[PDB]
Amino acid sequence: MQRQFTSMLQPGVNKFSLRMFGSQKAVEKEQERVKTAGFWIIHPYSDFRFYWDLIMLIMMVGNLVIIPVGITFFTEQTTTPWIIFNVASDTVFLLDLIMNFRTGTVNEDSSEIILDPKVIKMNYLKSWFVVDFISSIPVDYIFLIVEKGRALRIVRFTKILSLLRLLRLSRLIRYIHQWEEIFHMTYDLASAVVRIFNLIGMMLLLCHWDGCLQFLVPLLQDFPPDCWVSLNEMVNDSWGKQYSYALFKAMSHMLCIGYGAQAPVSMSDLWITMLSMIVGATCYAMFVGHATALIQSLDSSRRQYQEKYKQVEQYMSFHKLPADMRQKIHDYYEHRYQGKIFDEENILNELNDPLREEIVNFNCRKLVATMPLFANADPNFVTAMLSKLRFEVFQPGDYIIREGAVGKKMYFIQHGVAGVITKSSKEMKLTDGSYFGEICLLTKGRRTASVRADTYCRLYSLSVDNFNEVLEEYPMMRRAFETV
Amino acid sequence: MQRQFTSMLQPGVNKFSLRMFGSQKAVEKEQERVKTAGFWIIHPYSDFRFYWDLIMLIMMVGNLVIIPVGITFFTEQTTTPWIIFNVASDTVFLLDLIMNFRTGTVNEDSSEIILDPKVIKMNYLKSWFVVDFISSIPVDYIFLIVEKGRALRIVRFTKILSLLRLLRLSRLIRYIHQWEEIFHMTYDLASAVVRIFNLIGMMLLLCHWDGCLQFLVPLLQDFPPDCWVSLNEMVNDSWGKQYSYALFKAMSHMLCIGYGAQAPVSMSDLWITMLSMIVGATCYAMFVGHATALIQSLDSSRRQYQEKYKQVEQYMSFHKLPADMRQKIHDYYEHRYQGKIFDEENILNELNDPLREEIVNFNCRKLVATMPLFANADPNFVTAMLSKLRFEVFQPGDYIIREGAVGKKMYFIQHGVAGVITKSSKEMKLTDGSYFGEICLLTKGRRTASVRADTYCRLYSLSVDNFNEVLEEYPMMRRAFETV
Amino acid sequence: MQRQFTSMLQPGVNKFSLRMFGSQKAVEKEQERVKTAGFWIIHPYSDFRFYWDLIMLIMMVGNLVIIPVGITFFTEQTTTPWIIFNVASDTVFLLDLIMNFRTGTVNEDSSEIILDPKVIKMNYLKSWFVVDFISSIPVDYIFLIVEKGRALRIVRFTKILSLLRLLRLSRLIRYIHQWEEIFHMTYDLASAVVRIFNLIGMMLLLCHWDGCLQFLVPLLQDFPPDCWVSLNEMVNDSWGKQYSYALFKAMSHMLCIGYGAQAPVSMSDLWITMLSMIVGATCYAMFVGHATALIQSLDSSRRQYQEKYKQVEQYMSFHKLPADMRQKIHDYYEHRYQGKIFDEENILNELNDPLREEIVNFNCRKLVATMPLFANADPNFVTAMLSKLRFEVFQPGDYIIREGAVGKKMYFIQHGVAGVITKSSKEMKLTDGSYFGEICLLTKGRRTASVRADTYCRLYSLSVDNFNEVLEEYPMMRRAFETV
Amino acid sequence: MQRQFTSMLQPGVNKFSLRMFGSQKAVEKEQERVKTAGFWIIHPYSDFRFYWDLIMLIMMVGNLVIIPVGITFFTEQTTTPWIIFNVASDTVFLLDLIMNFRTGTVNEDSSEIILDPKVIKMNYLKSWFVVDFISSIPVDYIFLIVEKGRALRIVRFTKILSLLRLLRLSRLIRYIHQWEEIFHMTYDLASAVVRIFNLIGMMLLLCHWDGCLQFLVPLLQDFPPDCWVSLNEMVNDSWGKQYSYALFKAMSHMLCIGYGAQAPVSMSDLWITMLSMIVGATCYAMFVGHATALIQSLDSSRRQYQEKYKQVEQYMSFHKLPADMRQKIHDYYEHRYQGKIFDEENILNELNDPLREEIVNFNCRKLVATMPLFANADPNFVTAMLSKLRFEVFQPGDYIIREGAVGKKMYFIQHGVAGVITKSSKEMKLTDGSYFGEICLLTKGRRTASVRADTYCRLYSLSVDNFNEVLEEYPMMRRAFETV
Repeated sequence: MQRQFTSMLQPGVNKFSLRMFGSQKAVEKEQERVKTAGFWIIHPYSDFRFYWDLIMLIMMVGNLVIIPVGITFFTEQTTTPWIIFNVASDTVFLLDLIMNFRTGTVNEDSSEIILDPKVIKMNYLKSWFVVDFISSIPVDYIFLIVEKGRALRIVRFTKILSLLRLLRLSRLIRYIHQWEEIFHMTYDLASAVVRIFNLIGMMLLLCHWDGCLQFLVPLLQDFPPDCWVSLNEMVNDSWGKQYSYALFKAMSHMLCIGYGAQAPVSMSDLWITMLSMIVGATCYAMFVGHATALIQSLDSSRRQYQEKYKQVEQYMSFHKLPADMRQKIHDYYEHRYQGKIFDEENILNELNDPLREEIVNFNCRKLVATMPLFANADPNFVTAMLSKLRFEVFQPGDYIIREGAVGKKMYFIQHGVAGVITKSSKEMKLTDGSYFGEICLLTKGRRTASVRADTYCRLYSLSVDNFNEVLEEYPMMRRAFETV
Repeated sequence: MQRQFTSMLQPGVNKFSLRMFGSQKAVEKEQERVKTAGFWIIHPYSDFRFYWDLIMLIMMVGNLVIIPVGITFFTEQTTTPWIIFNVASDTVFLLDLIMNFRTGTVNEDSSEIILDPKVIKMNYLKSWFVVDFISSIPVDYIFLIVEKGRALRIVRFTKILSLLRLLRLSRLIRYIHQWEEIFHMTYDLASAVVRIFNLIGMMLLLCHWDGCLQFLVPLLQDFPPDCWVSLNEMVNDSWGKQYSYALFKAMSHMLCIGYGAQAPVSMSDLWITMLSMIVGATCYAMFVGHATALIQSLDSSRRQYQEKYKQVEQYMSFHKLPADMRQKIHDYYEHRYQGKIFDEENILNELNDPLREEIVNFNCRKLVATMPLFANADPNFVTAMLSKLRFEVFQPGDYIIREGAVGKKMYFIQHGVAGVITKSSKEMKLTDGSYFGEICLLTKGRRTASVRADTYCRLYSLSVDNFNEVLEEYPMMRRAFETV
Repeated sequence: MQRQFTSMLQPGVNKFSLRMFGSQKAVEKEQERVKTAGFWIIHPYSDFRFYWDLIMLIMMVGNLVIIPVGITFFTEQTTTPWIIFNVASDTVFLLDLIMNFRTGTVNEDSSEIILDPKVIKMNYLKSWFVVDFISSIPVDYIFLIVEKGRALRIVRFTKILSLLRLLRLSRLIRYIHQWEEIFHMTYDLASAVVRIFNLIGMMLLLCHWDGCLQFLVPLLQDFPPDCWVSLNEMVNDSWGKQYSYALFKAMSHMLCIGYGAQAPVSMSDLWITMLSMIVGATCYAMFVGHATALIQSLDSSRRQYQEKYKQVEQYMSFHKLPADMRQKIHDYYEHRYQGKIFDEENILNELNDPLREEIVNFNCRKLVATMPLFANADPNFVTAMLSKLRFEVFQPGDYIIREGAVGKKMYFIQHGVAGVITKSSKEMKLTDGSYFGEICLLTKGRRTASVRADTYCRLYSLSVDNFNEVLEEYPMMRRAFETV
Repeated sequence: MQRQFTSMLQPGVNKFSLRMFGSQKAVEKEQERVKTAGFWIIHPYSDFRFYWDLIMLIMMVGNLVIIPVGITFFTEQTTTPWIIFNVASDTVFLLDLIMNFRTGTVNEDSSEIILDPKVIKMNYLKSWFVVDFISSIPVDYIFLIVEKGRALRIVRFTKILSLLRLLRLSRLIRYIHQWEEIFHMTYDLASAVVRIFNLIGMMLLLCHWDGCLQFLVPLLQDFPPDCWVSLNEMVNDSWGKQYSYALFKAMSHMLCIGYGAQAPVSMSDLWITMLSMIVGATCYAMFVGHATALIQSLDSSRRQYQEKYKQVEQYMSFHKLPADMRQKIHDYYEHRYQGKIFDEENILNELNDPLREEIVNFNCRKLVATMPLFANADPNFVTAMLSKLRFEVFQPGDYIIREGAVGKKMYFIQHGVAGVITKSSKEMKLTDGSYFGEICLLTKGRRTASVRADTYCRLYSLSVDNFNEVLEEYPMMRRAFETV
């Protein structure tokens, strides 16, 4: 039906498109744009473009594996079950050429799909059409039709012409990069994990193509007595035995290992070996690079924590701090950050208000709801108050509050025991969920009892500067607390 | 005794657990949670889980080394001293299967142990039970009992079935990663040093397994005349000579070196060689990646210092500063930072108050205690004052204070000689521990003598803005200094 | 003509020079400086220096490829068509020696061209003249003229003397680094892409030189029976067959692959092999390093985004946030940043005012021009206002404004639907380009209706603190809005 | 003389020591500390310790190269010219053992030299004395004296005992790391360049030791017919031919290349080959890691600039900015930063006042000295003023000032032409060194003429907020400018 047929060629309302265009109305604006052409635009983000590129990737990985092998290890590439594969697949890759004249293009420099037919055709014919046409049209069977209008020379030249189909790797690279830019925008794949699998796919393909080339150059020379295929006496081995050996040569030049049974004798086998070493050791260097980037991404937060701590050790050693105090600072960072690197002030500034308020109310509303100041207060005021709490960790023996010091802030216990070392009583061990220093906010005096950490206290603290900064926003609660 | 027996299965009060749950009361809350099941939960952080996984790791590293070798290089894996090892160890790995149906699970996405028996069993049977059961139960001896209900075919198939025990590597990977996540939370091991030793352990194991596989595939084919074992004439060498050669092949494919005495002749030896090259050169790329991450972590602070300084050189060169002044800025950074990278303002903001106050009193109380302003003052006031000191380094010939300039700050000497170049006297060389500019805080006038660095002075400075900011916090001392 | 001839030797008015000196008048000041010498200065940035170094690079890459080969694989380097190349090229490299005595020098430590003839000559004769003179003057043909004033010993020693021409690689390294420092300042090439192509060029050259050396040391020994050239029976193969094999040896020692057909027999072939392995595996390690740096530069922004997000996951897990809220924070970062890392506050502070104002007016003037407050206002006021807008993203179900809350800021919709959930009406779905909370700026009251995100809203927000901060700058508009 | 003899053992007054202790008085305090012991302390930073470790490093690199070779490739290590080297060198390494009982120790955890004799002896005997004593005392000649109190077994065992001298590598590692920690604190060597040369030195040594070991294990077995030395028929080749081959084996296992002429036949040669591959490929992985760290340090500032710019491209693409404006922002960053990364605000905050003032007066005093406001003002006031200048770059066509806009800041031209596009006159092209907007500071009105960039202006700007902030510091100049 024509409505569903047109619907496939437009950018759909889906998790990607509503994130790329930012609203379902901006998606509809782009659909209403695509409706300008006489079906002569399919959008780069359309379901048609997706499923077409998906069947093109499985078509093209299959074809870029099968074509090197059928051109290299098989006689009679003019046979019915082989020309049926090549005419069918070159039809699919010619439909794909026609589709790219009507396919838009994602202009990264303007963040817009070009999406107009004369602009798409003129940019495409200037960008990639020559490699796409050469790799699309059956130039090998065209040359057989011209030559039928010498047999060993025709079978030589048609094998080189048939490897112009390998320029489908330009489309494989392109359609993979387009669909991976789209899939990062859909699934947040780790960059180095996408990149290592691009390169593992490229290594396997270039290793496979070198594996074919290592036999093809012997074959195009009619297996001279000084090439490895003749020296290994395997010019008449099965296509699979030959391919396995030829691949093993290429793979040994790739993965940095060796040769076949001998160093190359003939100058063409020697130069194809050097090319395959250059391509191979380039791939393996590129793969050690991607493996390194993968590894450095996978522990990146732990690596950044230990880099940050090493700057604490550099601070400690610059100031020549005693080993007893350096151990105290180490044990502080171990309890304050738990080996995790973040900036709370940075991250909370990157969030919206509702999401700060949800994070803050999950962390701190359980601590504050026990306090008689806040158990009876308005939910909007308490939500504004909890955002002013500063998290503090006190190691055992640290005085959180000292008797006779000015009451600049008051505290709440998330975890640990804090002993109220009062001037005329036994030490009341305030356990997790307790609160203290509360007379600082109401009375503006010096503290009436010291409070010291009896374990590694994890505290939330409320400065009287920040308390008053929030009470200026809620004068109804200010007049209420002023009653007591 | 039942109390001690139950006590092992709960999360203990230890350096890890009191840091993971954050308080001894939150540990007790988790112990009181674990008491819900009828012994049918042991906690993922329990001493039982630890010592069970510890004896499982030494059991499993031993077993994953011994099983490949006994299946590959030995005849008669049905013999008494071999079935005793396999029935005993498969009992231990079946107790371990049963233990995982009652073992909780650390849910990283919620930072909670799942710790309920129907939730643990349903998540486990959906996650890992198939690989754990196949690797637990003696499928090789089960197949011998079924087959006893052809001998060369049975001895072929039972060796492949017996390598289903190698799926204990899933448990080895898991129990190592669990105990290393726990040990980072206990000992702060360097991330890349833990990771390099995971991979060195994995390389040795995969090299050992490839070493076995390289002989096993020849053996399962009954040593055909075109495999390396037959070509090396070593089908009847000792198990140790065979293992050493087979390992050397695998290790040469791993560490990027070569083959045995020849490139592979038979297609199965050729493909097991290609598999071992792919696995091997993958491992070595992963190991160059981890070696690089280890190296970049080990000098990370020096690397970050020289990156920061290179931005000072980029600033100097952007501004086209004279080489004489660039050398002056270099010698300044050399004395100001001593090649150490830190941010004092960032690090002091990450600490608690008691730990800032201890660091500050260690650095600066020796400098300030000589001053007549502070030798007679209250310890709380001086501790508040010392935090306002800013560290400054003056190179020789730098005027710290100029005669007739406004007295915006006053100084204390940590190190170096600063000459008071007075307008009517000889230059009094103020040595380390001296102080100057002190009339700025009391008198609010322009300076009565210039002071210039005669060496690389390291100074602490007290702005009169920050002095007054601290005196507003201690009006009793403000009225006292106002007396003189 | 003398004016055009002098004009080539001065720093031109071009995209590089007007950026290096910063103005066409500072370029003219440097041209007027260069006019001090009697043509005895050509400037390091001059068109003469450029085109001279350009023809010197193509001369020198050609010569450093051709000289090793003609000295190694050819007899009779005293022949007419070979001495014509060497006398012509050594003339060009002697003109280049003379040009460097009159060429200035870019002093990186002062960001100034030294550009005075006695200072240039005295610095050059102290820096590089010995390597440049030895590589310039035909020391090989000088020695033949002295020796004509024994033939196998003369043909030995003249080949070693002729490889003193390979010290032109010092000039190749220098002129490449000078022109790449200039080209970074002209085209912003990716650092690692310039560096990888330096090293690929250096690898190809050192592989080529090792390839020559591997044959040259056999040749200088008159091909002893224990060197690879004699063992391969190829002392009489064509120069191209020999070069291809000798290169293949060197390339296999470089790219970590193997040897020739045998491990080296004679001690000189063995030590040249060890030298070529040390040089080769040094190059390949340097190339894996540059490949890694290239890869880590190419995905650097995605890598930095996933590092930043992993710190959000570390924050979430430190605070033990529920998996439901962690997913909410993930979906927030996905819509707030779209996988892109930047700091808007940092980047806008790095720009000038006109460029902030152009970026801000492109982003926000389409959103504000619908509002009745701003459709009728002055372009300078609106441009000042739009800079105070803060971008906020609200996930579906997030209340942007709550009824009865204080109106601290008002909003504009870039994208998404926000429902006005009014206390006495149906939910008016405000679509993209709408605005709400507008009574907050005029009336200073609590909000009269709640507004909640019905999709992922992308909003611009205007705090009443920042609105009043901008209206203090435009009192004419302040008195106008005070009318309504 | 006893004063000079004692003087060598104390920490001298030198560029390192005056930077490590921070003052010549703190150096004297450490010298006065060292005077506590009865010559039984030499300080870890002393000239004696330096020159002793310097002659120990050249002694020890020589010895750790010569001992493997003399034990491996030479008969009769009991001969006069060999026992003279070993008794002399083992005397030097026994004096060094005695020196370490009186040598202090740099405690990195407290940044103090331990420098007391019972504390030094007790820490040393617990830390390194066992490896130092075993490697110091002639255990090989002790065993010959005991055995003289069987000849092939004695010559076997004495070679293994003599390689206990190779535990001098513990001292080589230690004394290199101590002197490189001291030399970073003296010369600011690039971290990765020091580290790559540690590892190149370690690779050469381990390659040399493997090269010896590869022959030594054959020799200790009396050259069995299945080891490479016997298969290569070279048990009677010269020591140099054997060493060159044995080294080549080890070096090929190190640099990832191959074997000797064959894969190993005997199980001991096979296992020494596997050990040498494990050690070798570990070294090469460690060396690719250090090469990568060296490369990533060498372009680190350019890499950081292109990372920062890529965040500007991520900002531009997140905001979907037009390609015309993205090019404008690119050309802005190219002129604003010139491809150089720094933070001016960060770097100027890290400096002292005199060095900020020197940098600022070099940059800006030439620009301000033309202005009639500042040509007649006091040097202290102008130096305070120039620090308030903010550098701004305006691209051509950018309006710096607009007619009728409020005069919030005034400008000075460092470079470029800015046209005063006056409302009633021809465009006065203000060239480099001019100033404009000057009526903003005196008159507080809207601008009387627009000023637009006619080239890429580089400007210094003075906000009237910052002008008034500086004039509050100099009321004498405030009352003077108030006269006009």
